[PDB]
Amino acid sequence: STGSATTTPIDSLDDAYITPVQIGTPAQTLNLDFDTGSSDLWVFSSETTASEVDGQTIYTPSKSTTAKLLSGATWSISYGDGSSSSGDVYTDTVSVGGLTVTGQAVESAKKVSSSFTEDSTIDGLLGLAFSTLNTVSPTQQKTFFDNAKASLDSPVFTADLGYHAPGTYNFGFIDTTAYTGSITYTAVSTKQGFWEWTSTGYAVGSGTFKSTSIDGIADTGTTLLYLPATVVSAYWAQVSGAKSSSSVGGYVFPCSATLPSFTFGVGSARIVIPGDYIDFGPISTGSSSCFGGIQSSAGIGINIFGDVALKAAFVVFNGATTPTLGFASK
Repeated sequence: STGSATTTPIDSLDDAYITPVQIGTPAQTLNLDFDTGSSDLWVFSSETTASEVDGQTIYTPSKSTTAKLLSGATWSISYGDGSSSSGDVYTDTVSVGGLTVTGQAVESAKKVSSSFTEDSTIDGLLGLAFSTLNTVSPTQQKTFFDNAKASLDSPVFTADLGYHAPGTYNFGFIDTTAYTGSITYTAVSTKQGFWEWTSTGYAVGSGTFKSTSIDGIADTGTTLLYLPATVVSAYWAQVSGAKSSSSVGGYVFPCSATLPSFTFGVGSARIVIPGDYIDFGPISTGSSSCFGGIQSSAGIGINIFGDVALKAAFVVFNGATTPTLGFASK
């Protein structure tokens, strides 16, 4: 089997991407944030505290003839941005782009933190990291990809995120028309539960490539590119007037600037992020200070190849017995 679904930016900045997902019988379509940095499929629901729902579409398990309570199971998750959610668990039929999994754990939110409430466009998350990170207790549950894998034509999914435009998540096949050149594959460590890999270095603009190992994670659920402070300082030093602002919480730059590109290495290959992809717009409405798309990871504990980096590439998440990642230009 295969599946193919379009993913759409939630706003004019590409802050996140939503993909329609069919849950239950008859289908209830919710727009989920596909997140290769976490491993829980959770939704706003008829069980979510009413004051914490503000415009989201909700899953109502009592209206699904295939929903079953997973008795005794609870979940609770905290994300790197400080947001969180928790609740109980149903199993139900879940389909993405024509690919159907029966018996998928659908984590129903009883509580969500303010950032989820405040984002009316995201009805939940669909985790695509390794199932060892799933938070369901006392019986850990499998991701949608883990459940679908055996049925897929090939045990892979691909992320093709757009810049200010829709893109595609494919399951079970590699669309050879969606990228240019060849795909370069690179080793993955699953020891932390992430799609963790080592970039071979970087360049700023037209500058020379610096060969240096940068361990980080491919994370579709993180907006920006978070890299070591040395790398980030070298980038912003090329932008007149750019500075790190403690009050804003990262590097800012004059909105009048033209940003240089940023290149990262994948083995001997190179992925170029155009300068425009690094512009996240005014820090507040009407400001002439703009927020940078490359930020320091020094306070995180891990480097994160988020959407800023991934949307410059066609990315293969290869879930073979020994997982690997593939990157191609597009």
